[PDB]
Amino acid sequence: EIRPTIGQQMETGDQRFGDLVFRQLAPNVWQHTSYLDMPGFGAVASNGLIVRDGGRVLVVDTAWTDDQTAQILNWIKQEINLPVALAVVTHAHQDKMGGMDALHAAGIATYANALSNQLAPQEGMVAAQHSLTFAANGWVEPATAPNFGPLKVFYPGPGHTSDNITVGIDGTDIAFGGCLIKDSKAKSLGNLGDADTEHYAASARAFGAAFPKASMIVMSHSAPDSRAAITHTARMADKLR
Ligand SMILES: COc1cccc(OC)c1C(=O)N[C@H](C(=O)O)[C@@H]1N[C@@H](C(=O)O)C(C)(C)S1
Ligand SMILES: [Zn+2]
Ligand SMILES: [Zn+2]
Repeated sequence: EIRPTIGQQMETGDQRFGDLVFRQLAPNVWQHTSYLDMPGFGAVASNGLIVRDGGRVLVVDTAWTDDQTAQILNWIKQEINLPVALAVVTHAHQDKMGGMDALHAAGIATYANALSNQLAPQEGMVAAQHSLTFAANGWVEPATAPNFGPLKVFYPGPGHTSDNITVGIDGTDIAFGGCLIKDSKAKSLGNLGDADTEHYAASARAFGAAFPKASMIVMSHSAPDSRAAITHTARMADKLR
């Protein structure tokens, strides 16, 4: 089994498939986990989501690479056997957008914050094919997110990056914080190289308030946690100001 240097370990309830791990979170929701080997350091796990919505599947975040992302699509075909309608990617970093070309080669419609698409070329990424825009309170403009089914996209403000977005899964008690949110026992906020240290705490709290009844908080580099992940992340971020 895969034992990453950074990221949750494999536990009961995880399925290894190729180089990835998949974990069912709800009857219609799975977490995908992929690993980037860094020289001298070992593997860094990154998580995203797969959601079944009737006769189609929706994806949140790519894997770190195109080949890993193709493996996610192969898991979906094996385990669910339904077409992927769209993917939402949650900011212009490799862990979230590194596999765009695999989605595009598969014919999957891709969506990201307009700002992520504008930043992608600067970050060594390929832009999504569609841009999401947001209201002044963070909620996505619905005409930009057509036919998103249960995915409720919210821009919480600058934090981990200026472009980070989050996704609630309507009809469940799950919300996805991506790299913005760290787990309740984390010692650090991760890579702050692109972060907005002034606004981070408010942005973490705004994610909590956008999805006030989400009890299972999914994030990029830890196992799903309680809402203490949100509150702890904000408390860490209070120290940055
Ligand atoms: C353009 O992106 C990259 C290029 C090369 C290597 C990378 O990660 C090792 C990445 C890249 O995607 N870096 C991200 C980032 O900088 O936020 C990752 N997310 C961080 C986080 O959630 O705190 C991390 C797990 C410490 S690294
Ligand atoms: Zn990032
Ligand atoms: Zn990350």
